[PDB]
Amino acid sequence: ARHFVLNTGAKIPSVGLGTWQSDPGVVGDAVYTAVKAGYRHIDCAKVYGNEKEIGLALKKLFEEGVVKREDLFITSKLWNDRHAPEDVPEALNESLTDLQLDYLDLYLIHWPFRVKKGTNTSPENFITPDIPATWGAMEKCYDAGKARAIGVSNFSSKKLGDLLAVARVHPAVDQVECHPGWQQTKLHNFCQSTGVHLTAYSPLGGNVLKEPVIISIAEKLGKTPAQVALRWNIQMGHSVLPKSTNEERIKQNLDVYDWSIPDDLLAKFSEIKQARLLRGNFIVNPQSVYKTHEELWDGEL
Amino acid sequence: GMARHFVLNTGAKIPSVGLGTWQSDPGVVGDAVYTAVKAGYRHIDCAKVYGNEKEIGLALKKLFEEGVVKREDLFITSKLWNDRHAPEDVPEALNESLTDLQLDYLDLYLIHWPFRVKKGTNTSPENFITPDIPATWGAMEKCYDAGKARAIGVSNFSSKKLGDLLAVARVHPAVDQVECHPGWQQTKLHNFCQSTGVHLTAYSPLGSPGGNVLKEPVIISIAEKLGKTPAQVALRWNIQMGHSVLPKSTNEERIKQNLDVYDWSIPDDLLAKFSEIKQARLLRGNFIVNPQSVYKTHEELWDGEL
Ligand SMILES: [Co+2]
Repeated sequence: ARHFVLNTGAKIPSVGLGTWQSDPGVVGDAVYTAVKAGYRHIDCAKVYGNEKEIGLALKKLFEEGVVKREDLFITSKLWNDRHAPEDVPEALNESLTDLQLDYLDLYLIHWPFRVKKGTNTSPENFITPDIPATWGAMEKCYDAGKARAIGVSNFSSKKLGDLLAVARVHPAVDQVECHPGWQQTKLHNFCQSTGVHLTAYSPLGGNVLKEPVIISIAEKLGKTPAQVALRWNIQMGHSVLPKSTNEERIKQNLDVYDWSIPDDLLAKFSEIKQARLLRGNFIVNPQSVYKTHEELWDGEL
Repeated sequence: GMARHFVLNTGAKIPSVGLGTWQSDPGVVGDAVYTAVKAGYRHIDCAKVYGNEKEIGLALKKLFEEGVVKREDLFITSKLWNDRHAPEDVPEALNESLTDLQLDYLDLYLIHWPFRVKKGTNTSPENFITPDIPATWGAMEKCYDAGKARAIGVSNFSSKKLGDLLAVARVHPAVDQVECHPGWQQTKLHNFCQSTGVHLTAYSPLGSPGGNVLKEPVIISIAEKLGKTPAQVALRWNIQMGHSVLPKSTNEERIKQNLDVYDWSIPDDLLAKFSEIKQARLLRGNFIVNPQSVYKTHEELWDGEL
């Protein structure tokens, strides 16, 4: 245990560093610290604006010889305003330019949601998605070698299946919120049935680490609650993207490999009440194709 | 060419008109197969459940021996019946079909229904076994890998069930063969098949006279205006929508008329009038809707396409 195998044959390291929009230098320093600590997987997104900063940190690691390019798994994501087929490869080339990379290991449709190119999330900018057309352009990016794998994020079982039905190249990954407070059992089983890998974002939830079931298991096994929450996801077969900028916790978040949650304690995760934390309010709207949260998540709520 | 063939997702060509076979009395179907191929049919559609594959195989042997046609010129389909869905039973059923047809390969092999009973039993509740379509499909895929079925597909699958299978399959179903005719136009599944690259073969393309599709006023009027028979109009409609058709005609003259569906067309204004024909599914699947079936309602079987 340290990798999962994608439907392309490629290995995805089971722990990656989740990134987000932060003050200058914060994410670049975290990426450097994480890779030095042993991380081999960095998850990015163009909408965070910080790909240039991450690219400088990767360049620093390469130049110091900490790792080589082929040692790392680098993900980024296509934002909602670049869904038009002609815009997809251009957006990927911008992410590659900023990361100073020749290819991504994984490129994801960030949301099943579309706005006009160059506009913000506001109802005058909403365009009905055409996921098959966007995917056809993702496939060309994959065929061209610019993305070793292509996938999606925030896709329900239903929307993932709708895409699998029309695709030539199967989505390799569905990256979704997943943690002991939102265990995604339906989508997990569906991903197993289709060979799609589930990557858990927000794997630490932060009330989730306060759950008595997690604190108790942590005490019994001599691990932190975060390590228990991360290990739970890995034992379910999911990669995880903990976000942290503290060197000590970055290193602890990696120690999730050589110990296991025993069956008796694993059973207790069914006692944790379930709630989706990132509900997607920003794209649920009377003028959105998703007028309710149930429409966006297809009942997975 | 001008829709004389359609291209499957395997790249193989399927002739757009084939002879639909059925369960008859000895000799009938073999004669029709011989007569159809002599008249120009290049596509013969069979099913093991009808028990007549040996008779069809003798007609094909006679066609090959007389030099009317070679094996490579014909597109031959058969189907896996509901009692052979167990993965061990799938290749054995295909080999029985091949043995009876006296063929080394089928051009197309279909799951006949999304439904399963114990091997060798009839459709009664005591014999039902919950389907495992992905597992059955996995065994179909092995037959495909081995070249015994050059294409594999399904029959009587709703858009939802076809989509559910497409999402797990390594080899995509090449065909969904369904009832489709002017009285049951299958617009939802037609659109879905286009979206997924699955070919739609229309069975009962004349509405099964042996009905009333051929007596619809819209069809009669279009037929008069185009100088063709109501049957030719019905068949041309399906072909113009991009579907193959499997008429069951045994009469030699109607068999030959069924091939005259290519050098003329239905104009855009008359095509629009097909919307006026009342819609009703004729093969409703009553035999597998049951309190003990996975399909408690007809709506569950057809996923709303009713
Ligand atoms: Co596929």
